[PDB]
Amino acid sequence: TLDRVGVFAATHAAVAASDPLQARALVLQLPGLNRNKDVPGIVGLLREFLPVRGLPSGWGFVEAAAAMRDIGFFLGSLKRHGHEPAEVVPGLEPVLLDLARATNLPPRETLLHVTVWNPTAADAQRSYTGLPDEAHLLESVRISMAALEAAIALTVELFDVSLRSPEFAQRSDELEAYLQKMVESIVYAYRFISPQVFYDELRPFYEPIRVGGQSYLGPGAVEMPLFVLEHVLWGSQSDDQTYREFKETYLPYVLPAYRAVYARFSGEPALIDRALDEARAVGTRDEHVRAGLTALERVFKVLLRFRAPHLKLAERAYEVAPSMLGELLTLTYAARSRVRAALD
Ligand code: HEM
Ligand SMILES: N[C@H](Cc1c[nH]c2ccccc12)C(=O)O
Repeated sequence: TLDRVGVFAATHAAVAASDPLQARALVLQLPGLNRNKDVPGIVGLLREFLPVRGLPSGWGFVEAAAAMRDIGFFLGSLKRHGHEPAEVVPGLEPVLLDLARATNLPPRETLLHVTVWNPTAADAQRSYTGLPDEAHLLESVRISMAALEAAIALTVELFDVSLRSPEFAQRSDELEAYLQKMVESIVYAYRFISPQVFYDELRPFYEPIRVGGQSYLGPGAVEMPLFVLEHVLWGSQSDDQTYREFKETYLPYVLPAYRAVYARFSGEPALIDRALDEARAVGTRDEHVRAGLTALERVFKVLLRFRAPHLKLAERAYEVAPSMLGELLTLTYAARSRVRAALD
């Protein structure tokens, strides 16, 4: 039904199938060492597969990203136990910088590496903790990542579609359907992840580390390129400084193609701004304008159906939540209100 997902899932699978360092059996031993708080052991295990003579010349994006995944779980782990990985693992930093170069991504593991680029099988899936709650956490992202990527494409396409065209309503309805996957992710996360286990056992693995003289944030669904989609959709011309800073903070962590989309739309009115302007010019007596606006409103509804429950999810875990969440929620409500005002 959501036919556009396939190509994105296939691209994810290529990295997930790659094991260029033959590290699968080794990384699977990491959870045990974490449980034992065995820092020398963790370093020792990493040094069993960490390249010491640079990267094999034949590697492309896929191998480099897969290598970063496998090294990456050791990064979050060492930091969890209170150590900067670059400080305790000799020769690690040059490898991380080389892998960053090869992938055009930060010099550590990101959400992509630990979720959609991470194989799904029990005898292959990499994990910090080996806990079922972590497996559920990763599953929650896998539910919606490909759909979100498809949704970014649909949003960019919709940008150039006239509100006067029947296509506007059709594409918006299609966009809504892909975004529904985000809602499904939160339902799954709320049902299957223990807040206590998340806060006490998982959260400590996602702390920032220092590489190349700056700090890089750990993996999180906050790195999902939803903020890029919404930049195009409603946020590009926002004067909200904190919101602007949020986007600029996470921009480095998303795929190069999405950083390019972000740049393309920064100096432009957002989709909503163009659509509402077109509606005032043409009038809502045009049925395609009415239907377009109504369909657009449903896109905002689904975004709110992700964002509101997510805030509850976050609050429950953190009661064992960051102000930015509430602030973004308020901005989203205001965006929807603009669409609703245009229909009155
Ligand atoms: C128990 C599970 C979860 C917890 C505790 C949690 C917590 C948080 C927190 C505290 C933030 C604010 C930024 C930060 O401090 O990192 C955030 C942001 C965010 N999270 Fe989650 N999260 C969870 C699950 C998820 C899931 C399953 C998804 C989607 C698959 C998701 C998507 C996002 C997105 C897109 C943001 C950026 C803000 C926004 O768009 O509203 N989170 N999360
Ligand atoms: N920081 C929150 C919660 C979180 C931390 N690590 C992961 C991994 C996968 C999904 C969510 C999270 C966030 O970014 O959503």
